[PDB]
Amino acid sequence: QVQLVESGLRLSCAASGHTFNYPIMGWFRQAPGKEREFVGAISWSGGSTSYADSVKDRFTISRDNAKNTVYLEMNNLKPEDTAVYYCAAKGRYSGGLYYPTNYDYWGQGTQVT
Amino acid sequence: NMSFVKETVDKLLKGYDIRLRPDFGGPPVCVGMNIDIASIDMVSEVNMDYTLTMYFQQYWRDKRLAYSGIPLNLTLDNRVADQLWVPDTYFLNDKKSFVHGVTVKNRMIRLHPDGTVLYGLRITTTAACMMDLRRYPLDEQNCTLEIESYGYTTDDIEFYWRGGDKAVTGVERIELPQFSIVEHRLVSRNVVFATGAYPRLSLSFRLKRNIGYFILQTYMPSILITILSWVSFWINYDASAARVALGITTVLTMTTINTHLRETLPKIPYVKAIDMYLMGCFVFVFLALLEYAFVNYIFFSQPARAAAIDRWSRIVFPFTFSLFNLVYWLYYV
Amino acid sequence: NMSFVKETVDKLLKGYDIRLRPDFGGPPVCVGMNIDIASIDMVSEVNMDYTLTMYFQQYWRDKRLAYSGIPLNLTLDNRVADQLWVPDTYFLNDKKSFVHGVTVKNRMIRLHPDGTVLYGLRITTTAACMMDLRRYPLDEQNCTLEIESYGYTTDDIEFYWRGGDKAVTGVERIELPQFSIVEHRLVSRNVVFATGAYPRLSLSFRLKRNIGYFILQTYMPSILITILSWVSFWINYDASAARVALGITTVLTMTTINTHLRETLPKIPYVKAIDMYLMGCFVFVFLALLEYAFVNYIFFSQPARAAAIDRWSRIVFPFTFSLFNLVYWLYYV
Amino acid sequence: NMSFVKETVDKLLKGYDIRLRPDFGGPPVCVGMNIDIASIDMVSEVNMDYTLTMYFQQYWRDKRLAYSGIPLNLTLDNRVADQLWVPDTYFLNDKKSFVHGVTVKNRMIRLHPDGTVLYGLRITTTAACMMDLRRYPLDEQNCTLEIESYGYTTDDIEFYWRGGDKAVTGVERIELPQFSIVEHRLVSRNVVFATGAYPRLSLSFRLKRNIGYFILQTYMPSILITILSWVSFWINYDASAARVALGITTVLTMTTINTHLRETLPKIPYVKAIDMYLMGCFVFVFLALLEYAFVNYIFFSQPARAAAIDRWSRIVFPFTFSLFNLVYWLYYV
Amino acid sequence: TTVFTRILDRLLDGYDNRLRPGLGERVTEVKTDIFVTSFGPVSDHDMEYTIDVFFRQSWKDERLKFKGPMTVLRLNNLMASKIWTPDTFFHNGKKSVAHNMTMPNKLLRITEDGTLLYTMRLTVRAECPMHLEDFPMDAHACPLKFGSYAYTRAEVVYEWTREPARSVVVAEDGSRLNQYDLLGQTVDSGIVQSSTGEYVVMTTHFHLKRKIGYFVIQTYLPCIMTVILSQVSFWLNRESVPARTVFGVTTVLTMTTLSISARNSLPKVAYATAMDWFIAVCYAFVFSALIEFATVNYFTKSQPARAAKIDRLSRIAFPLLFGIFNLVYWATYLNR
Amino acid sequence: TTVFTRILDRLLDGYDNRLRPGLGERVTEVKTDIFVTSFGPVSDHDMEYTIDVFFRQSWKDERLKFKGPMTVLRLNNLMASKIWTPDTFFHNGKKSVAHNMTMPNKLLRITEDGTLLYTMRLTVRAECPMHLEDFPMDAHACPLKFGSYAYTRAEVVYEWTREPARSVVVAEDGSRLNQYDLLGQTVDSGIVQSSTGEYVVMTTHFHLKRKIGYFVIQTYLPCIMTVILSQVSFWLNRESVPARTVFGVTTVLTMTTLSISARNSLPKVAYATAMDWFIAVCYAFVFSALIEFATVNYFTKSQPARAAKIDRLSRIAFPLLFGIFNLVYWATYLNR
Ligand SMILES: *[C@@H]1O[C@H](CO)[C@@H](O[C@@H]2O[C@H](CO)[C@@H](O[C@@H]3O[C@H](CO[C@H]4O[C@H](CO)[C@@H](O)[C@H](O)[C@@H]4O)[C@@H](O)[C@H](O[C@H]4O[C@H](CO)[C@@H](O)[C@H](O)[C@@H]4O)[C@@H]3O)[C@H](O)[C@H]2NC(C)=O)[C@H](O)[C@H]1NC(C)=O
Ligand SMILES: *[C@@H]1O[C@H](CO)[C@@H](O[C@@H]2O[C@H](CO)[C@@H](O[C@@H]3O[C@H](CO[C@H]4O[C@H](CO)[C@@H](O)[C@H](O)[C@@H]4O)[C@@H](O)[C@H](O[C@H]4O[C@H](CO)[C@@H](O)[C@H](O)[C@@H]4O)[C@@H]3O)[C@H](O)[C@H]2NC(C)=O)[C@H](O)[C@H]1NC(C)=O
Ligand SMILES: *[C@@H]1O[C@H](CO)[C@@H](O[C@@H]2O[C@H](CO)[C@@H](O[C@@H]3O[C@H](CO[C@H]4O[C@H](CO)[C@@H](O)[C@H](O)[C@@H]4O)[C@@H](O)[C@H](O[C@H]4O[C@H](CO)[C@@H](O)[C@H](O)[C@@H]4O)[C@@H]3O)[C@H](O)[C@H]2NC(C)=O)[C@H](O)[C@H]1NC(C)=O
Ligand SMILES: CCCCCCCC/C=C\CCCCCCCC(=O)O[C@@H](COC(=O)CCCCCCCCCCCCCCC)COP(=O)([O-])OCC[N+](C)(C)C
Ligand SMILES: *[C@@H]1O[C@H](CO)[C@@H](O[C@@H]2O[C@H](CO)[C@@H](O)[C@H](O)[C@H]2NC(C)=O)[C@H](O)[C@H]1NC(C)=O
Repeated sequence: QVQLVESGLRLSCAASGHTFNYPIMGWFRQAPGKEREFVGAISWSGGSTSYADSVKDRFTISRDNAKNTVYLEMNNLKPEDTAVYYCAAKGRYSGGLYYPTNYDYWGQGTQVT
Repeated sequence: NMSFVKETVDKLLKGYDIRLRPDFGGPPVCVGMNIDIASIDMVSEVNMDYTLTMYFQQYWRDKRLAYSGIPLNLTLDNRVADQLWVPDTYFLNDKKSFVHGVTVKNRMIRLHPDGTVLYGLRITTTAACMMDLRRYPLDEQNCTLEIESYGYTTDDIEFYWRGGDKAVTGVERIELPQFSIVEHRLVSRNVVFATGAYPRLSLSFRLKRNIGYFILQTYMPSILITILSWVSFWINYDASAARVALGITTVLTMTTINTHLRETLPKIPYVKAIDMYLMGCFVFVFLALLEYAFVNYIFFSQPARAAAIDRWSRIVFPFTFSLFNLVYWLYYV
Repeated sequence: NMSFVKETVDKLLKGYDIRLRPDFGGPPVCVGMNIDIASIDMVSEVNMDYTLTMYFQQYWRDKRLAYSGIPLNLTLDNRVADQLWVPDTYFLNDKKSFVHGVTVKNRMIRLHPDGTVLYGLRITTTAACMMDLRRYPLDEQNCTLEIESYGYTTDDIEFYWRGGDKAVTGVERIELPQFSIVEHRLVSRNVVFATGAYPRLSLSFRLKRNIGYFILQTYMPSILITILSWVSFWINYDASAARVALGITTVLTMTTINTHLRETLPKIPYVKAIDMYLMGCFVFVFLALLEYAFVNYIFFSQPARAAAIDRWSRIVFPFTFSLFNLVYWLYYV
Repeated sequence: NMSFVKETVDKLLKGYDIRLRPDFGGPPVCVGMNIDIASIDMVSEVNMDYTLTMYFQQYWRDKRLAYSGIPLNLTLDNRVADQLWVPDTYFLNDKKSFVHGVTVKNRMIRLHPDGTVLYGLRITTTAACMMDLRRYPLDEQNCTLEIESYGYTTDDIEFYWRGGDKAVTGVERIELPQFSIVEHRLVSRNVVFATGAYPRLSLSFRLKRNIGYFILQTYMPSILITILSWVSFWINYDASAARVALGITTVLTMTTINTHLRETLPKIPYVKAIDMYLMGCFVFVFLALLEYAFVNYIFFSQPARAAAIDRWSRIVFPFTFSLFNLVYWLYYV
Repeated sequence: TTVFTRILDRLLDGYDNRLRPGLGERVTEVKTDIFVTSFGPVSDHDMEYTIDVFFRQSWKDERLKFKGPMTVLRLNNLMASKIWTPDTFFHNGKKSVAHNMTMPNKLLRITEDGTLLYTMRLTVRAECPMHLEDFPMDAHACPLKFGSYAYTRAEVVYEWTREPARSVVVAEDGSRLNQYDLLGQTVDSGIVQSSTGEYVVMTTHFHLKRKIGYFVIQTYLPCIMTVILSQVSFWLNRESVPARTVFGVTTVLTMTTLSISARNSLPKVAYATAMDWFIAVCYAFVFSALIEFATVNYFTKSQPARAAKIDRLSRIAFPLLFGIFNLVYWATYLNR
Repeated sequence: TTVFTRILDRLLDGYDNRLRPGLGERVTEVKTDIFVTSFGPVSDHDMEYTIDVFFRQSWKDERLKFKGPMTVLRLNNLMASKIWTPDTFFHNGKKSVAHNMTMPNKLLRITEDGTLLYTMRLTVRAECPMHLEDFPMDAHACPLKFGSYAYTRAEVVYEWTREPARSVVVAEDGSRLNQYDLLGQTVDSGIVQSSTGEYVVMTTHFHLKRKIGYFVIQTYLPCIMTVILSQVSFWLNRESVPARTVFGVTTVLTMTTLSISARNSLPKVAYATAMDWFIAVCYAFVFSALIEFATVNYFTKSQPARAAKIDRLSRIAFPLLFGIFNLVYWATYLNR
């Protein structure tokens, strides 16, 4: 069981619990008229910060295991960026990365203007 | 009359297209799965995997294999499996697996009058299991086995556990030299790859490493040497040769036993907990020798200050060692 | 209807020449490729290789397999692949590769109404990667996988990454205890041999080695022993036996250090960074012992010169060791 | 004209029945055998086996393959051996065998006008050889290779060495780094199991182990350490620390040498020659230490007796060790 | 020869190998026997053993009755792929090999009444779980269980060819046991149950007793010599303080090294073997010697007569106690 | 589209792959060439080497003449199983691999004149006998010999495609050697004679020279440091008996450990190597230093002048002898 806490631009996702069984953290954004869509994903030792095409070169994702946190730095905000953000945990053999169904635990929503 | 049974079997296989799944173009075919665990041989920390031998059985209904007039189960030769449609079941986290083939290939085909097919295999696999050995040897692991259809999505095939939580059997009788099985769990879900959504079954065990001779043989010598290193402070200026001999002996003995202990630990190149404990003990004996050197140097000019520093060390060293032991116990136990 | 689809497939395979590639004698066939990396089992320096498990998907068009009247994509059995034309793609730098075959051969064939074939395999390959261990353990390793058509030249076949830079996924799934992936890259080019020119694709990874274990196990003990060796400079001549014992202890412990992972390296002829650090530390300890020998030899007739030598050494040795560490960590890092 | 040859070969294999041996139901078929030993790759005491590469040729007559009108010996493709009857020859004491298959399967079929068939294979086989290591490393082994027919008794098949005692070649050109092939022998007999009597051929080698490497590896360090232990008698009896350190170090080094040497051999329950030598050396060094302890026990009250004992031990120990070596090397060499 | 070809063609005409003899009418009785040609090495590290066997089966099949010049047809092994054969497998096997050099090591013989004799040569790696509480003086019973994989007890049964003790025969020269000793075997049969039904199982237990010589001259002798070496220091005069201190510390360190290095041979068990208890008692003896030396040193300057008496008592007490302990330990473990 | 299918069907109509091209009429000529993609590691312990090659053969078969719109048919390797191909094998090979990922790595091309080009990709483990007298400063010539297995010199002969120097081409970056140098190769063609007749064998020798850096930084430097440390003891005052005794004993033990470790990295040859002589001389030096200390301690009580003279003479002489020995050894063996 993993508990995700969201804080925060620069957002922070902090995980507590069996974080070793869910070594991938992903960010999703949800618009009022559209379903949640993938934005970014980070592996603790995979070293592959994956990003969506719409958020390439504008958002960055960093990792640190000192307190088990994932940092999402946002640059060059756009009017379409107004969506509620979520942080989710993905299993080791959970399949694809861009699909919200594969993520087990989700974090509380956060609004960005 | 075996002639009638032969005619029935040949009629069933006549015009049988193995390239089409049952109910092709229609509803998905439900495949039920049972696993009988026979043994778990080696759980390798170096290779991050475990060996598992199982009887893997699948059930599915096929209307093309429905026969009438024979009121018996038909157990056919395993070679008939080369003429029937079978699910493309595979394991995602295995590194090398094989089906036993002595004396013949361990395969079972059983047809039922209502078209039900039971397909059984005896499989030995080496499944990958990533381990978090940062708490070695007081570590707990969660090793899973994943089952999925390689080619058919949920529009064509659906997996489920046949018998609910009593599908996988024989886990209780499994015994390991190091670990002990505490819990096993069965999960059914859907996994979405870039090609589509496939069914998935998961059998996960939780292992807890035992505690015994090795837990004492890796901590007690080091802590005993560190404790003995504190007699240096209670020795007066007279018989200082004994103090020097004690310090040298502590350093040499700790280094020797540390090497002879690391010779047995698993050869993985990242920081475990026992390594940090041994480094802390070595740092403590090094600090004790450094304190002795400083006290001996300042002894002639300021004997009272040297005696006061020895008195301070008498209390400081055990207290700091206990504090560090408490921190280690909180963080890594 | 199943019979209609069976008739369609039989008509497709009827009069089909597997020996001839699509568009034989005409334009080359374009083959797109995708790779989904399951994991990297190990990266071995003794044998200079790495094990890689992947899903390898190929995409091409064969007009002879085009079918009409069915608005569906035919996901056929794996065995059907034995009756079609598939590319002769091979890996130039692999040493032992196999396709997983439990419970069936992990092979997928999918035909499309336009005559478009998708062919998927699950492959475990031990690729050969040559490593430069001059900066070990502060080194980056660039390991590549080469994908080439064996029998067909650039006039017969063409290779490309389907989707561009997104053709290779699963990079984040790779977890190595002693390595961390920094970057991966895709390359496309042509390679000319005596028999002609062939297309070539290349998947490259850049791994970085974790330094925490080496700092914990190698650098810290050596630094502590080097610091301990300087204690003898603050000891009076009356305690000559103490200085002898300290020098011998430091030399012996320095020799004992770093016997933990000898077997997991090849017999390279050059000198690594860790070897350089160990040799420097041993040189410092040996120089301290030699200084003690010289002082003890000369102190009988020239006490003042011996005192001056000791008072100079107790300042020179820490400064020289600090300068050596500065140069080492400024060159290698 | 190749058409006539093709027609002849088609006639030969048209009515041929592969399930029946030549002269089925009649007199037994005689098979002659030749072996050309390419190399004996390795000889292992841990696994109790040796590897052997050979060209293995069999010679028989099948009257169903006799052809006329062609004055040549037809050397056919090796795949033709799949359509012909071949003897079911096996090696009784082999653990892992394989026929080389690069670039094609190493197999030769040669037919003769009178129906004679020559059938050749290139076999690399590991064969079990139980070794009596009681005289190791001055031992002599007798490693055999058994050849037998599995399904055909002496009423159906017969084996003989084709060429008498010259049926095996290449033995003289074998260069084992650690062994010298003293002799090789050929035996032909019958072995009776509960299913009948079968022909048996035996090819045996007598291998003598070169002492060589073992002189520079084990005997010389033991001799040097025993000589080192005698330096104690030349040190003044009031230097207790140095002599005790020397004795303890020699004893521990001898024990470590013996243990680390024995850790690389099968866990035999008996004592080898090298073990006898090491135990003798350990007894000598322990007696030296005991002699020093006795001297130290009475060097206060009776210094003259202690000095006399030291003088006598300066002579008795080397003489006794020389006698021990003489007896050992005249008993084992 | 053509007559036999006609007979074989007639026998194989209309034959369906997918059906067992007496399908739906009776039970297929398979008489089985084993000739062990080499009882290979036993690997206590992996808890397994290797064995080379001639595996023989015999059963009736009325479809293969013939009448010709000969009474028994000793056919090529490929005929085994043309008729029905039992799917016998070994329950505790790990990775078995059916030898294929130079040809499939199988033989098929057909009697005129339909009897089939089918023999093969196999190498079997079987699991042998071990209880290493009496190591190295332990004994084991390594099992070998085989039976049908797909046919239940209502379809195929297994019987031993002759009396059960005479059905598994071990060759006189075929013993590759470096470390253990084969004391015999016990042969039995029974019924097993599983989710697929009830099956007949034939079981053979091979009794092994480990040979202790290697461990006696590998671990016991170094420990005994280290204890004797530690007790040697009681004879040095009390002025040789550094010498006795070196004796004590070196013996303690050597004992610790021997205790640590004695667990590499064994698999990673959790309990303690007999060798562990012996090493523990030797460690206790060495530490007691060191403590006795410390006590003697403490009383040197106060009551020298008392220290001398302590040394005199120790010089007799320590060897006598160690000898009594050795006698008790070996009497307890060698008579169990 | 169907034109090529008809051509291929006409080519194989009545073809017999059991018969070599020109059986009973002439001698088939096979032109061979080798492209070494990577020269693999060398195992001196097992006395073998590994090599990855593209192996090309070309010959003439009149049965495959055709006329069509194209000139060369670059067919799938499956066709190669329906025609005659040479049974080339490597005489000194141990266990080679024909790579099958993802398909069998073979190519077949048929020209309109009947010429056949057949290429494959192989990994060959070959035997390379080694003479380790000059170890670790030795040179080797690893052979690779290949030829026909069943066809004698009167049926099938082998030739190089171009001049033998340029018929074996090594890739620039194809070098997996760790402790060797690939100086070059020599290519020859000869005749061997076995019990079944005379065959043509093509031979390629690869010349290798062992790099000395590993053994310089693994054995020579520790031996030199041990000798220097042992000779340091000559500068200590004669009254420090335990210090010099510890120096001597530790240096002798280090010499023994180095000897055992260095001799445990080679095949168990029965002759002494250069490294063995170096270690023997270093051991002699260390033992000589210890004997010198013992002699000094013998005379330190009755003849102090002799002891001081011995100490001074040893200080002068030991470094000089060790230096001249090192110079002579290196001059002798570097110009071997
Ligand atoms: C080793 O580590 C693995 C993870 O790596 C653990 O596996 C997880 O196990 C838990 C159960 O302990 C699983 O949780 C369960 O998943 C079921 C499947 O979820 C799918 O279907 C639902 C819809 O039904 C989707 O929403 C979802 O996305 C999936 O597609 C659920 O059905 C379960 O829900 C049930 O319980 C919850 C309360 O827990 C109720 O609220 C529900 O109503 C319902 O009754 C449940 O969520 C989890 O999916 C597993 N993850 C993976 C990746 O396998 C192993 O348990 C662990 N080993 C051990 C021994 O602990
Ligand atoms: C591990 O190490 C390998 C090498 O051993 C690295 O692989 C190299 O990667 C670089 C890219 O990072 C490759 O360079 C690129 O090659 C492309 C193909 O070149 C072929 O075609 C051109 C003509 O189009 C020929 O001249 C050439 O000889 C080849 O036949 C080029 O198209 C690329 O050009 C792009 O960059 C250049 C500047 O470099 C621009 O001028 C161009 O306009 C264009 O933008 C480029 O040159 C290189 O070929 C690879 N080497 C090999 C041997 O394949 C791996 O990258 C490395 N791993 C990591 C992680 O870095
Ligand atoms: C590269 O080379 C490797 C071999 O080194 C090939 O692997 C072989 O692949 C073929 C084709 O699939 C296999 O042949 C088939 O084997 C089936 C049984 O396999 C099982 O049992 C064997 C032992 O008997 C195991 O080694 C194996 O792992 C399996 O457990 C047979 O049932 C098949 O029979 C078919 O053909 C016969 C022909 O007489 C017919 O009588 C049958 O009715 C049926 O049609 C068939 O023989 C072969 O076993 C594989 N060998 C190995 C060692 O794996 C690769 O396929 C090859 N790569 C490519 C691309 O071709
Ligand atoms: C560098 C060298 C370092 C090493 C040291 C070198 C030393 C050199 C000096 C001497 C070496 C002598 C070697 C002798 C070897 C004998 C082997 C033997 O007997 O094997 C037999 C077994 O053996 C036993 O069963 C013995 C059990 C009783 C041992 C009693 C010891 C008492 C010690 C009292 C001490 C008191 C001290 C008091 C205080 C002073 C046969 O082996 P097997 O085939 O297994 O037979 C089956 C047995 N089984 C059926 C019973 C299971
Ligand atoms: C076919 O093979 C046979 C057997 O090797 C050849 O007969 C041999 O001929 C040589 C000629 O020098 C004699 O030395 C042998 O003694 C003969 N052996 C036998 C068994 O006859 C025969 O010549 C070969 N045929 C051809 C055409 O070469």
